[PDB]
This record gives sequence, structure tokens and C-alpha cells, in this order.
Amino acid sequence: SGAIYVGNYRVVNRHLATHNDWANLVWEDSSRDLLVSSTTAQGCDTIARCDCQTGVYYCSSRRKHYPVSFSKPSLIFVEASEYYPARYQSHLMLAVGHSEPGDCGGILRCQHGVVGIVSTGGNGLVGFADVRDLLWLDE
Ligand SMILES: COc1ccncc1CC(=O)N1CCC[C@@H](C(N)=O)C1
Ligand SMILES: [Zn+2]
Repeated sequence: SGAIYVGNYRVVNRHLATHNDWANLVWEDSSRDLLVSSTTAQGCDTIARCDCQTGVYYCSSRRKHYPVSFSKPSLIFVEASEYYPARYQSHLMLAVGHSEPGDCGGILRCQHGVVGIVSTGGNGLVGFADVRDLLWLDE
């Protein structure tokens, strides 16, 4: 679990979005596993605007943060779940690192701010849904 709170928006994994998220829907993209909903309270997370390929992510299944090198956002094949059939997930960045399904939502951050959130994993890899291209989150 986990979310990013920026201005009047909450960014979550689309597969973990709640009824309140879908009733206050701003934007969603199944191909990215992202959903953004509106909030009443103001958020203070800073979104990174950069091409960093190194950062730190939170891993809830280890109660730890790990430093990683990650790939640039791209289309990557992802196995089926109860949420999606097998498909290419877009804007996904991969790194070598531990993850489990409940780790989705953990933040990846560089020195500039929030880069994205854990969205996939398996076989010792972890994948993060990028948010740095969503320039509208700041206005
Ligand atoms: C962090 O995720 C995991 C890690 C290890 N084994 C499995 C997982 C779970 C996983 O990959 N999922 C969860 C359901 C949505 C899927 C998607 N984005 O299409 C990804
Ligand atoms: Zn950066």
C-alpha cells in the first residue's frame, strides 16, 4: 500500500484504488497501473522533474529503504493478475531489488523528489510506475 499526496491530488496504484478514489476520479491509465483522485487537504510531496536513474525506494516487506539503479520509463511485459491479463505496462522502470505484492505503493525518490511508486515485481526485480512526466500534478 502507499500513495503520493501533491497539492489537491492523491496518486495511487490503479489496482489498489478505493471507492472514494473512483468517486473523486481525476485521471486513470490501466496501461500504467496509475489512478489520481482529488483530495480536500493539501499535499506537500514534491515530484521530481529529471532523468535520474538512481534513487531509494521503501520496501514494506522488509521495513527498509534500498538504494537502486533503475531503467528509463518504457513498455515492459507484465504477467497476469486478478487485476489485469498479461500485457505491456507503459512508463515502467525496472531495478534489481526485493519486492512482494503488498509492496505496491512504496515510494521511489531521488534528490529531486518523488520519482514513482512500486507497481510490479518478481524474480528479484522490482518495477516502478513513473510519475515525473505528469506535469499537471503541480498546477
Ligand atoms: C510488487 O509486486 C509484486 C512483487 C512480487 N511478486 C508479485 C508482485 C505483484 C505484481 O507484480 N503485481 C500486483 C498486481 C498488479 C500487477 C501489475 N502492475 O500489472 C503487478
Ligand atoms: Zn532526480
